[PDB]
Amino acid sequence: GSSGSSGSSAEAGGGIRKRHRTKFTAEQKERMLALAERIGWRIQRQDDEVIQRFCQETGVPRQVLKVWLHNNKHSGPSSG
Repeated sequence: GSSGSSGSSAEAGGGIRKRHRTKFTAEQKERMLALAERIGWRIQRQDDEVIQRFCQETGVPRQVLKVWLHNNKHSGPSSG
C-alpha cells in the first residue's frame, strides 16, 4: 500500500512543540511515578508499548512523559 499517508517511520530526530501547560494530578503524577519507577524514569523502544499504552490510560503525551521524568527527577518533589 502506502500512498495516502506518508511512511510513519522515516526519521528519528523529532521535536513537536515544548512541554505545554500541563496539569498532572495525583493520578497522572503517581501514574508516571509508578511508570518511571517501572521503566526507570527512562524511555526505550521496548517500553514503547507501555509508554504509548500508558498514554491511553492517562492521556499524557510521550514527549511529556519524557521531559516530565526530567521535570520531576533530578531535584524536585521526591518522596519514594
